Amino acid sequence: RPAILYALLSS
Amino acid sequence: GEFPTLISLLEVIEPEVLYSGYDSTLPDTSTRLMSTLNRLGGRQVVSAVKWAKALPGFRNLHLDDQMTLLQYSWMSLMAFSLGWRSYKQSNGNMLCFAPDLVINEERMQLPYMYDQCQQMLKISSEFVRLQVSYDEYLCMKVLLLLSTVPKDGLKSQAVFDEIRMTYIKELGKAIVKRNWQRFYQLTKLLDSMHEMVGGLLQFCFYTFVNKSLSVEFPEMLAEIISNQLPKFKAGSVKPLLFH
Ligand SMILES: C[C@@H]1C[C@H]2[C@@H]3CCC4=CC(=O)C=C[C@]4(C)[C@@]3(F)[C@@H](O)C[C@]2(C)[C@@]1(O)C(=O)CO
Repeated sequence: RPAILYALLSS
Repeated sequence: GEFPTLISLLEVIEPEVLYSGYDSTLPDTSTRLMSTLNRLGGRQVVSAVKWAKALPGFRNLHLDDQMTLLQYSWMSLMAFSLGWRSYKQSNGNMLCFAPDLVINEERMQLPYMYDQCQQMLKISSEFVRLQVSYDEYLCMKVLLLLSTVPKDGLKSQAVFDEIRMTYIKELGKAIVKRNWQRFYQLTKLLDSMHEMVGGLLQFCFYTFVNKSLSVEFPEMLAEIISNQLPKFKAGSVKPLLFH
């Protein structure tokens, strides 16, 4: 799973 | 009271144009030019995650779905905006990637550049041919984000279907603000985006795997491209077409 993208979505 | 229009909201959440910081003082190579574009692209995509988030309705999707849509449509979102900026800033004559980074005739002539730049100018000249309005563009841009889904379909397909309902309505309102015939043309442009971008994705995957070319990607894009690459090999990716 694209970690940075996921991250940006979860913040 | 009177809720502000959905168009007016789209207008205010439209990201501001990023800056490349490209140093035209050093000499122009084609590895250098492409690595810049990717770095800029990385930033535009972060900017586009912010936009999707402020997007009425988008948040009601399962997180898997938000991922899927952003992964499957980033290249279309970016090329669409690029086409817009080129339309405004140069009337479709030159790629206006940023204000400090335009593509001219030297640098279309550089190795690898001409083909890929031709395709992105195609998108541009559609806006020209149809004299697309800013509001038309904004609604079309949202519909682009919602235009590619897995062949499996999404998790919360429920919410998905209603979101598309809304922005299709919105697109119609926008057509009005500027006449049955117009909505046909535009949904045909949305349809034709899948083909126009397929070539760009192909070249992207090439420059991503070709070690000899030393085209650098920001870790943002690399992570997305790496995830997308097996999914395109499997061909498990469904375009929503209007026709
Ligand atoms: C032809 C392809 C398609 C290109 C992309 C087209 C859409 C786009 C618009 C921008 O305003 C900024 C960057 C991007 C997002 C892009 F311009 C760069 O990333 C470079 C890119 C992938 C490409 O040039 C390469 O794969 C070069 O390696």
